Amino acid sequence: GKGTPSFGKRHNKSHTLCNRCGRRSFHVQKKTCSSCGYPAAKTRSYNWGAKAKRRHTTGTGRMRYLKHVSRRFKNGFQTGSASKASA
Amino acid sequence: LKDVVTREYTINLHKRLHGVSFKKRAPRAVKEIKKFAKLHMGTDDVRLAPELNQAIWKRGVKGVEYRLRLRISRKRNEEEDAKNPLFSYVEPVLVASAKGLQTVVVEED
Amino acid sequence: AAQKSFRIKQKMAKAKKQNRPLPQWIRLRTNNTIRYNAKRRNWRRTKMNI
Amino acid sequence: ANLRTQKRLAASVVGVGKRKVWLDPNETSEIAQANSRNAIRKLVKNGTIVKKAVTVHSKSRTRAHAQSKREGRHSGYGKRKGTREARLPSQVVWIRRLRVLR
RNA sequence: UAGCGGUUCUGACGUGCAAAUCGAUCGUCGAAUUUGGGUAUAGGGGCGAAAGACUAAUCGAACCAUCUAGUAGCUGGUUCC
RNA sequence: GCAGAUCUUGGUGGUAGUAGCAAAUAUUCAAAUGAGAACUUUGAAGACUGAAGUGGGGAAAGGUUCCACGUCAACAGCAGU
RNA sequence: CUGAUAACCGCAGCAGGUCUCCAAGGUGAACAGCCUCUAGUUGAUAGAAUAAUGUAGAUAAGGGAAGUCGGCAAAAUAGAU
RNA sequence: UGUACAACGGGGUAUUGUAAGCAGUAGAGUAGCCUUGUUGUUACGAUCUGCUGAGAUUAAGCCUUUGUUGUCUGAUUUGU
Repeated sequence: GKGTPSFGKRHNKSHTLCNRCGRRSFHVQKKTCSSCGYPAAKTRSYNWGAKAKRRHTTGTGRMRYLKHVSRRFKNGFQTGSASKASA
Repeated sequence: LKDVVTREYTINLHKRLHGVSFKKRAPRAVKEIKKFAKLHMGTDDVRLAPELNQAIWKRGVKGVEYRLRLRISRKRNEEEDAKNPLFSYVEPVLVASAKGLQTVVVEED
Repeated sequence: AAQKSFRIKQKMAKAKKQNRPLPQWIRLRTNNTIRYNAKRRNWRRTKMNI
Repeated sequence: ANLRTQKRLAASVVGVGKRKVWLDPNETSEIAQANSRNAIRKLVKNGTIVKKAVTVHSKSRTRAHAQSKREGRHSGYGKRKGTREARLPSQVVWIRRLRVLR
């Protein structure tokens, strides 16, 4: 009565899709996410979960803007255009 | 050579379905008419007719009649002929009583 | 689930469009090692957990 | 062939359910051709597919038994398995006694 | 009766249909009744018509990660002539 | 440097072509397709669930299972068109 | 679209669990049991023999609990006036 | 190729218990008619009586049979 026929009654969701991190870790009755922490102002990371800081940190996504920083540093943050030389 | 002789019979299914489970009497009545015709006609392929499959099963699985008249024909097979060229074809003949009927070669002319 | 929100139906659209084998012409490409679709999801075998 | 679809559509077109349709095995090649409901409505019209009329549940022993019970049979003590208030309550006999007198 | 329990056979099964199910028998059956959803309460803390019972097959003290390769007078191994 | 730590990962044996594939009353004849039909499809029988149904709709859950065409390597603990 | 002994959960197409609406005729006190109409299935590996020992179902002359820890299991009993 | 064997039919044995069908001044009565009765009849009517120790079944591990119809040369292995 505590094994398979109790797994019978099990049709609801404690968690649904987080809006910030998109993981199904967002607790419905609590109204908070367990993986990232939404709707907190922060994003929860703990030094005991060093693999969490491997999964969810910088470099793991697209880096839609940081990718063009070091390149943009190398030129000393140029502004303007370029001239034409030959051919 | 030809051997297309067609005969009538009284198969006595009382003594063939004795002691057999009630949900297996009419299936064995079918599988016993096949063995009966393989005995008489000698061929291996037996074809029953669906009117006989009705007359076996007039009374459920367990109400197979004691005696059935049969018209058995022995006819040859063609058009990608079988493992044996001849086969039997078993039909009923309608009668109010299968009691008291000797076997008879049928005249077909 | 038979009466849904748009977020769920949009994720179903994405899980349906991914539900195909390889395009066959990727099997011929220069420096290939892709042999099949490794991220196949059936609906009997593996639930998506939305 | 494989006439799953056509038996389904023929039930859904005639309106009688699937247990009463009749797709005759002589014209069966034609029935494999008739794939849409607009073809099935022709095959029901001419006679390739019919209705298979109702299994008769004749209430003619019901009527004969009730005709006997109207003349007062089948009402001894073994034909009677519930308490006398359960067959006809005392409250209904009192209601009928007294609304009549009143 | 439906339902909700689960007594007895110490019945079946016991490398099962099933990490507790099946059959028969049985208790209760309009109320301190059953039950959906919502919600509240969270770990030495909840919650308990109390059995140290239940807390997601985990409970006289949940689960996960880290300190942590914890310590071991105690078992077991410990590689060619 | 290896023979064993109920050592780790992997692989392969005997047992063994055995234990098993036995709840839910039940299937049979013909024809069609096909390389091949105890199982497909149609027809004829026989039956069952018997309107707290094995019937019609749905909530939760699932996610394309819905419907047609083509097709049987792998799945459907036998088979399979 | 399914809403479940194959579409959800139980590692599985797992005899488990899981909220609710409509609901015919007869018998009968009755939504009981038994039979049928409307709908829906005919799916659960099969063929042949049918010895042991089993599981489920039964019956027994005469005695009747002497059986056993204990009448455990069956039997009887039963509806209505 | 045989007073063989088989399948049916026949006879005996055996179980049960008098079939279906038809008939009857039998049938508690009930109605319905008429000369209304001194069995007055028609129709209904569980049942009963006559045919009916009838009918059914009878071998699957019963017996017997000159009857009717059939059957009777398929595969393999073996030596000092």
